Amino acid sequence: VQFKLVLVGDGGTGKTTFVKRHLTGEFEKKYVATLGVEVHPLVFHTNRGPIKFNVWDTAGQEKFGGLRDGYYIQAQCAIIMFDVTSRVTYKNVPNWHRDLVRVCENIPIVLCGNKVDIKDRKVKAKSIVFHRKKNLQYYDISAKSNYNFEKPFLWLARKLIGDPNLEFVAMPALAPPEVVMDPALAAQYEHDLEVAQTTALPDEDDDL
Amino acid sequence: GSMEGILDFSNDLDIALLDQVVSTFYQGSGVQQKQAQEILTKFQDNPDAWQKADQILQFSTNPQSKFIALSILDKLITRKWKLLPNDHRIGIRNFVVGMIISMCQDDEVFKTQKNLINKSDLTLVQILKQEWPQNWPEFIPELIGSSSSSVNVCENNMIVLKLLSEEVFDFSAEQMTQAKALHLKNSMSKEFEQIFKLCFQVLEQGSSSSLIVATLESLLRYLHWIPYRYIYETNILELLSTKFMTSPDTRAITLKCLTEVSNLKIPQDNDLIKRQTVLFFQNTLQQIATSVMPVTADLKATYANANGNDQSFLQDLAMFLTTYLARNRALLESDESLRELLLNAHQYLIQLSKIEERELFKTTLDYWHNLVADLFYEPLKKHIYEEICSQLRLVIIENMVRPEEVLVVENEIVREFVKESDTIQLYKSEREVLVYLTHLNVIDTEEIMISKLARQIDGSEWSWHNINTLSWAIGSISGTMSEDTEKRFVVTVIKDLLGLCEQKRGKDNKAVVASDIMYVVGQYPRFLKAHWNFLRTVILKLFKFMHETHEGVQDMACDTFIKIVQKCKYHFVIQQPRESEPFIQTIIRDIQKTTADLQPQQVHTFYKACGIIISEERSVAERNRLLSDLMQLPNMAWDTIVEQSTANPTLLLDSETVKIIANIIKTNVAVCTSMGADFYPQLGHIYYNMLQLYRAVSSMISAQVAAEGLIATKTPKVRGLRTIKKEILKLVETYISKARNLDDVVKVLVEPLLNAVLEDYMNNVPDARDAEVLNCMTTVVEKVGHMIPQGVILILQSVFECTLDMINKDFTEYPEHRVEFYKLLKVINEKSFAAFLELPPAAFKLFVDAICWAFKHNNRDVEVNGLQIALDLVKNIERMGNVPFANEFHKNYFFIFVSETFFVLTDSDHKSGFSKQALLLMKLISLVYDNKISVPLYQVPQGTSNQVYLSQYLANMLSNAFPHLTSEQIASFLSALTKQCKDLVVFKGTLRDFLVQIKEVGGDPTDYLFA
Amino acid sequence: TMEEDEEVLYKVRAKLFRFDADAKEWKERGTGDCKFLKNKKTNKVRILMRRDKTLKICANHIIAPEYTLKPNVGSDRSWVYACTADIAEGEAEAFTFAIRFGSKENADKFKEEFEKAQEINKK
Ligand SMILES: Nc1nc2c(ncn2[C@@H]2O[C@H](COP(=O)(O)OP(=O)(O)NP(=O)(O)O)[C@@H](O)[C@H]2O)c(=O)[nH]1
Ligand SMILES: *[C@@H](CC(=O)NNc1cnccn1)n1cnc(-c2cc(C(F)(F)F)cc(C(F)(F)F)c2)n1
Ligand SMILES: [Mg+2]
Repeated sequence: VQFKLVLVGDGGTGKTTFVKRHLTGEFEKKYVATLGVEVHPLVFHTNRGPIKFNVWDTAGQEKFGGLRDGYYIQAQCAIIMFDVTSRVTYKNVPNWHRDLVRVCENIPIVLCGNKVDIKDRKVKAKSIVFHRKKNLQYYDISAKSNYNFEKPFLWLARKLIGDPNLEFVAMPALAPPEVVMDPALAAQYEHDLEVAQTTALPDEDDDL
Repeated sequence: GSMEGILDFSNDLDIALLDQVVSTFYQGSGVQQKQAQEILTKFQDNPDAWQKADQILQFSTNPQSKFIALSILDKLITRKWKLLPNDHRIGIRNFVVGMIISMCQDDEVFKTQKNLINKSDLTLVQILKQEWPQNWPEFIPELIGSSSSSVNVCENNMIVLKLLSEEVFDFSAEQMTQAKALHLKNSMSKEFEQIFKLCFQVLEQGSSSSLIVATLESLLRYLHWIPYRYIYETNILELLSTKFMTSPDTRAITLKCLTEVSNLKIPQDNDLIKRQTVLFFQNTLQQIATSVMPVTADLKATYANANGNDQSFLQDLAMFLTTYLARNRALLESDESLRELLLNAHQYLIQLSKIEERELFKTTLDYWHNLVADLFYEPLKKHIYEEICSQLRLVIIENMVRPEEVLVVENEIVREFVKESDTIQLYKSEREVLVYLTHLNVIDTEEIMISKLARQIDGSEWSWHNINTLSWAIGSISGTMSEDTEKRFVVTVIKDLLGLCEQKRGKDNKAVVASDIMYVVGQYPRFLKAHWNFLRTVILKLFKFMHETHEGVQDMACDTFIKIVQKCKYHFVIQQPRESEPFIQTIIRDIQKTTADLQPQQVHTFYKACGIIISEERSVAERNRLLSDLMQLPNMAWDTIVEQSTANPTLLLDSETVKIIANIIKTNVAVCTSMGADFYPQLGHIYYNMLQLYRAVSSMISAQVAAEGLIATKTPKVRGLRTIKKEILKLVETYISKARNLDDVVKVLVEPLLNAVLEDYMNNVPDARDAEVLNCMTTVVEKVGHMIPQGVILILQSVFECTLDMINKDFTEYPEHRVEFYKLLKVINEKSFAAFLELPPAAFKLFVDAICWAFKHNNRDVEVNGLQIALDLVKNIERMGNVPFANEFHKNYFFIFVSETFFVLTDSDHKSGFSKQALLLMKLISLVYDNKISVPLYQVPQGTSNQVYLSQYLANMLSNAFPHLTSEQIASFLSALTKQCKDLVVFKGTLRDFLVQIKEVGGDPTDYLFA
Repeated sequence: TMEEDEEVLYKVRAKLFRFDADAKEWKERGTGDCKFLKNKKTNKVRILMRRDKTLKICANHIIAPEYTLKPNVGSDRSWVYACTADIAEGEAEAFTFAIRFGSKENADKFKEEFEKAQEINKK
């Protein structure tokens, strides 16, 4: 039960950061432009069973676009991303949507305005209307604060499985093993732990 | 493995190997997929891969391989078409056309290879953009003719025509020059009469749903631009509003078509077109009532069930009704025979407004605002909609979203974490409509609310949700009623909410009802101002909630306190009847007790609210005495902490001491924020010792960095010490930004400040420099910079070169210094430009470098200020007239600014700054073509006018930067650009035309004559 | 769900990090409720932590007695410690974890409960 999901939008809007947050839980602060596409499997556990997304995270920068719309072939859903702090990225949403629906004529699509954690918002909520005539779902999101970060996948799962009452459920938690530490390298995790002890945790000014 | 073989072009292309790489990419996974991906990209990017295209389309068995082949042709067609020899152009055309014809006539391929045919159609349209109609003025006639030979061909021709209309009318603004867009628009316009014939015939004929849907899809695009007569002088509206609404296959696209028809503004004087506008609406609503759903249907439930395409249809229905009615409902409001149609259409909207779907609700709510705002003003209209508006009152009251102020939520009633701004705008919109609805019938609104309340008292409808949405609605309509009705209204609401407080004893219960009462009371300050006895009781109750163990209620009580004070402060400074003292006196006297259980941030809000009150006292002597009373506790803790810090200056090692100091300063910041210029007496009480503390803390930080390394800056100890410095800077910045006595600022505050902060900033290691120093200095320069010319020079000397060196190695490090740095340069350049004139020539060159460095940022904060500094600097220099410094400036830097501005204009990586870049470039060019540079810009024959040399310089610059342009393109572009340097709109269009042409070969130089 | 045979000895909101020794940086693993679960049958206490909205497991391991909570240089409200067998991502991997809390009082209470649990597992 797997579905191909293509993720498109201007460079720097947070597509790869959003996926990585869902993949590993991390928040990547650095901007390393995606080269063409990166494919990652992503599984959610639902009350209707597991759903697997094959996430095709495409490049937004034209100079790194690779196969461009070739990535959209046989997609079953999509996320269009823009950055509420960059008006140009919302102005390009109709261009990404055009190229996407020319290949994928009848798929569920979520429009996501990312980076709502930033105080100086530029794309006002009242002006976000492109989704209405195009039957896209819309969410404000923040990959940094996790605001609404699950809602695009929850909505897509509901449309793809065909069950509006689908919800995410807690994955079962097997009993963890009882392993004693290794005395052959016990004198070594002094080093790997000292390094970790003296490397400051990021974002110490956050509520958590 | 050997997948890379296809990257070698010495041999012939192994099609079977290619197909394996493609299948590996699309159907594979893991590393093989990743490697195949890179190979395919490299293959596609080979400038000769297009020559392999046709043999891939001939001999490949993989549809994805052929798709990628067409992507290779598209790149060639869109960017290099006119560089091909003419024979290669006809070969590509003939091959693409034949492939399309071949795929249509094979009924099995036409069914299953839809994407590949769509991609080929788009590829053909790319050829049309280059070749049609000048080099193919029979394409449309042949397309029309060939539509009769086959149904599959006719259907596919509708797809080609749809894509052509899109590329010409919908997406041409960014992709073509003005001249080419006009050419293709006129060309389609001239041949549309025939296109419409084929379209209307197919629709009237009526083959099967496949060809109809494709024809309607193309019609949707035409409606964006075609003349009105094609829609009203034919029978097409009857077909759309009846025939094609009945079949669900065509209903979705037809509704979108009728929505586009609806949004035009009709010739508002011809009765016939009005009757036709009424008629297709009447037909459409009748088809919905009989074929889809009656007006009584439960659309909320239907949407929730989400069968088939129901959700999309209801979205499209909402868009159709709101679009049409916002434009044309007046056509239905006078004729009594149309009253039922008008009200039935609005009843469908009522039902649509009950759907649980935020974005759909916002769409209908937008329409309702349009309606009620019109009924608020238009004579004799609101009575028509009385029943509609009554239902709408119920819908909105029962679907109010949680306002910002309500900090308690259920997940178990707990405390908010995040600011829901998707919900902020929604609440504002709901409030706006409900306010209008209350004005339209205040009796109906009160009766709904009072009755719903009466059934909360009974527990007959009690729930979290029902009391919350009702309370939020009640608070949101504040200001709609007259003071007298409001009086009686609020009394009734409070009395009954209090009754509900005692009834529901749960701790979750009591928290829900407390938040609702706090919200309501905070929303009716007019009532509070008139009933002091109640206001006093409310405030004392809030003080008791400041000892609540429920953190949500506690936080909300502090916010409600300041929210009430902001509006009612005057009633806290005066002595009320029956009162022994102004209430501000009572608050201050027990402030330690009141705030004992609050977190520090909340204590600061409490002090800020007191400062609001104190600033209402205009008797200076009494105000200052209130201020000193308010600051008693922090000033005593301050006096203790500084006497104990001067003697043995090591007690600041104590983390507990650092926390105490930071909170003292944060308290001063809070009171200064609300008191502004009135805060000066308190600032003078601590200023000297505070700057001495600033120096003492700074020595500690430096000592820790030296003893522990840079990592010390991450430690809780050093972070707490820097918080002290940051808050001191914030306090000074806050006061100076609101100061009214600038003489005292300059004579008392500035010199000790600069002595304390500047050298410390300059002589710290980069990772220990506080960007807040820059922010503080920006405010100093902004407010008194004109009075401290030598102080501004001192700021530059201390922060300019060392901060520049922090930020000029990449675009990412020290992001806060980056932003503050250019805000500081901006204000210095606009208010104390003389400070840059005194700079040494080497430093002034760094200044120019720093400005152009800002250009290349993608960070909008930095980029915008950089372009503004450059523009203000050019103006600053121009204002000097014909003097050596200005002449030397132009000689050294004019062409640097021109070339650097051109670079960011054309590199496709700074699109967001186009407008400001264009403005800067137009200013620079206008300087030369107004002879406002009084010195030759060159080092070329003598006597040459600067206008001639600028053209030569730019022609040579562009020839070398864009060598694929012809000399005539560059000359035509510059000719148009220089002539238009007094008309920003036309100037910008010419720049946009250039940015199009540099992306292809063979652009027409006459395009620059468009204006 | 596989947790109803267990008793919640302690629960606290936390943010969990894992140390990427290669990149020499801490990486967030998840934010949510950190629970100390005692198995009613075996009396063994484990840490189980789930992400807020997806409810995905980001920590699942015994609170072994050989572990020691250490401070991080940049925080007074976090603990670092080495874990040898965590099955949140499936196969029992070894991790260097850091866990941060909303307040120093939370972090200190956590250490108290973490050590009490170690005594229980010491049986
Ligand atoms: N403040 C904030 N920054 C975010 C957020 N999401 C992503 N970013 C930041 O935006 C920048 C871009 O990162 P990235 O995820 O690679 O964007 P992208 O669209 O995938 N880039 P490309 O399309 O060129 O491959 C990063 O610095 C990232 O930290 C967010 O929600 N909030
Ligand atoms: C009802 C109950 C109450 O007074 N305090 N709560 C509890 C909780 N647990 C046990 C016992 N009592 N209640 C709730 N809120 C109010 C109330 C609030 C306010 C406010 F505006 F400040 F929020 C004002 C007033 C008023 F009207 F001024 F008295 C009452 N009462
Ligand atoms: Mg990316």
